[PDB]
Amino acid sequence: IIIATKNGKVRGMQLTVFGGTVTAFLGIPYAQPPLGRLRFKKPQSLTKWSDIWNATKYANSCCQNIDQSFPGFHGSEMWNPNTDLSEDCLYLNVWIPAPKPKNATVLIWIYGGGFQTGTSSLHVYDGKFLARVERVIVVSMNYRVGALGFLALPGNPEAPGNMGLFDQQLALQWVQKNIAAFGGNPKSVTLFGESAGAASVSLHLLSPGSHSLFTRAILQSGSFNAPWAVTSLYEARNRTLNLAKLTGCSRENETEIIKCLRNKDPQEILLNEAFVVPYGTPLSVNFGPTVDGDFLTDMPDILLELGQFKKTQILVGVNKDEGTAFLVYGAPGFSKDNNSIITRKEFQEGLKIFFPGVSEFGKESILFHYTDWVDDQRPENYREALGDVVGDYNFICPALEFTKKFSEWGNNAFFYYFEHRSSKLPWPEWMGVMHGYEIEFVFGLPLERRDQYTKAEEILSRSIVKRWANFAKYGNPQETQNQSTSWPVFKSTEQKYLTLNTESTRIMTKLRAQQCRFWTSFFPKV
Ligand SMILES: *[C@@H]1O[C@H](CO[C@@H]2O[C@@H](C)[C@@H](O)[C@@H](O)[C@@H]2O)[C@@H](O[C@@H]2O[C@H](CO)[C@@H](O)[C@H](O)[C@H]2NC(C)=O)[C@H](O)[C@H]1NC(C)=O
Ligand SMILES: *[C@@H]1O[C@H](CO[C@@H]2O[C@@H](C)[C@@H](O)[C@@H](O)[C@@H]2O)[C@@H](O[C@@H]2O[C@H](CO)[C@@H](O)[C@H](O)[C@H]2NC(C)=O)[C@H](O)[C@H]1NC(C)=O
Ligand SMILES: CCCC[NH2+][C@@H](Cc1c[nH]c2ccccc12)C(=O)NCCC1CCCCCC1
Ligand SMILES: *[C@@H]1O[C@H](CO[C@@H]2O[C@@H](C)[C@@H](O)[C@@H](O)[C@@H]2O)[C@@H](O)[C@H](O)[C@H]1NC(C)=O
Ligand SMILES: *[C@@H]1O[C@H](CO)[C@@H](O)[C@H](O)[C@H]1NC(C)=O
Ligand SMILES: *[C@@H]1O[C@H](CO)[C@@H](O)[C@H](O)[C@H]1NC(C)=O
Ligand SMILES: *[C@@H]1O[C@H](CO)[C@@H](O)[C@H](O)[C@H]1NC(C)=O
Repeated sequence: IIIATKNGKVRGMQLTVFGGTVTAFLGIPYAQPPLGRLRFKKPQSLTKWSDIWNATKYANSCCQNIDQSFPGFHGSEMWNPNTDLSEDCLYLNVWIPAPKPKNATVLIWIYGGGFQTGTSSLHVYDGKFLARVERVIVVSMNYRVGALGFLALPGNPEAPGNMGLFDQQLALQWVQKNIAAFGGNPKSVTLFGESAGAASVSLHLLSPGSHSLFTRAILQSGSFNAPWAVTSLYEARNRTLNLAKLTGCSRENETEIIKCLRNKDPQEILLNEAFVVPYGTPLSVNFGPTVDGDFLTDMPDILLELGQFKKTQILVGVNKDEGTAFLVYGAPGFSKDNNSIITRKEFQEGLKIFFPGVSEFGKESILFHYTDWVDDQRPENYREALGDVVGDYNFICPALEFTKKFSEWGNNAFFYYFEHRSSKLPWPEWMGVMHGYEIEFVFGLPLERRDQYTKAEEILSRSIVKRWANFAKYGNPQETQNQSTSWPVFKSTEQKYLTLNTESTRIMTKLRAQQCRFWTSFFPKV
């Protein structure tokens, strides 16, 4: 119940899971609270305590704007913070099997949310099922988001950028120093994350400071080369300066700008985040990772291309309908409450929403490549084309290109295509297999028979959980016992991938080949 860590004792709590027990330590601090003069700085190391820290409830979530697009609606509100917001939010959680394991492999979760939102306490990130079923240790941390986590004046230690990535890194360090006391093996640590959390995982593969802090990596629906994931230094300074003007903090001393921003209340900073860009989209990442010369030593596309990254195994994948969720956050003619049949002209207006700074030629080229119909008279043609545009550009083609370029330097990579739509999905059926809705299967929520998933979903989640655990423990995402399809390595020539669904698991090749040639080779030119 009580574990001695290098900064003090912590008390956990026992949970009953599937006729067994899991010990949970919720809300262990891993850094000094980044308050006052510490706002916008890299996280500082923790000073010891002599009490017993009671880690028996989730801690505060980091300050963030909330999704208010659909009040009362579970599909959006399940992603909203479920603990108090506070700048005092640098805490982590640990789930361990009971009895205490001897040398357990460790899975560290990094949540997503566009680098502007998210928290480790969400129901769909509950690590107790993985600890119970696979006898791994699960760790998750809160990290700063939005301008409080990623505001940048590159070079200036008062606001250097990437602070939220250094939060993640300091939690990785905490696991290295402390997890053996919990029965974990610090030499067998796998990072996993989704969307911006997966982009974060991919940046830890690039950052020399993270290379000794983990073993292997899992990237669900994200990678740093996605178009939303990295902010240019030009964009970053324009956005910091715009925030200053919107808050009355414009100065000529850049350090004086930061000191003035340090006296604003968190809510004043949050209120102005959306407006630091002239044209926002549903995928806007107003404050995100930058090339800071510290966490990130060079433009990450260069590092990837030239093989400058941790050499290890990776597991990467995407969902069938990544793009559909974003359509109801601004595209005309779309609604979660009807079937969103749109016209050609609405499609064209939708491209303006999603590609505001793109030339007319660029937008025509998207239309040309996505509107060559198998049948001109299917009413859902344009609705489905816009979702695929958004998903292929923002998630699928960057994930495949990351996997290709990473595998070219000699490491085993495994790619999946998740195509099962949750029987409980609160969003409409036209949105299909949405962004974020593989997470509950990875965390084993359908293994709880009391919670209304189908039997086929229980079996799918059980197999995914085993494959993820075998990847973390052994570097190989096989399910070896139940006559399962073998998961081949992804190589840049054959490009084999595994489909995940309740019916038939299949080996396929060259996912989205035609679409990704457009996005990866042509579209970056316009
Ligand atoms: C870089 O920032 C300038 C300034 O942005 C404006 O002021 C901010 C405080 C915020 O309120 C933004 O929403 C404003 O747009 C941008 O310049 C503006 O650009 C728009 C359209 O491009 C134009 O209508 C405004 O008149 C411009 N305002 C000024 C003062 O020049 C600029 O577009 C931003 N982006 C880039 C890439 O430079
Ligand atoms: C699907 O709904 C959208 C959104 O309209 C809102 O939601 C509806 C469910 C209903 O409550 C409406 O009263 C709401 O306004 C519809 O888009 C609207 O379409 C009308 C006419 O084309 C137009 O007046 C609005 O500007 C549109 N809203 C936008 C673009 O945001 C859409 O027409 C509906 N589609 C179908 C097939 O029913
Ligand atoms: C301040 C509240 C949210 C801030 N607006 C953006 C920020 C953002 C969140 N995830 C992102 C991935 C890439 C780029 C940006 C983002 C936004 O929510 N888009 C819609 C997200 C949907 C939610 C409904 C169903 C779940 C799928 C994801
Ligand atoms: C830490 O917790 C100690 C014991 O708390 C026990 O567990 C919690 C969940 C409650 O059920 C409580 O009634 C139990 O006794 C306390 O004795 C101690 O004061 C706590 N420390 C602080 C700083 O609050
Ligand atoms: C855990 O395993 C590692 C190798 O992965 C080994 O070096 C270490 O000594 C082990 N610790 C134990 C068994 O306590
Ligand atoms: C103002 O800028 C100078 C460098 O131009 C810097 O040394 C100084 O610290 C800044 N002012 C304050 C109060 O920090
Ligand atoms: C393998 O199949 C059995 C049923 O024969 C099932 O109970 C078990 O959970 C399966 N294991 C995995 C890892 O899927």
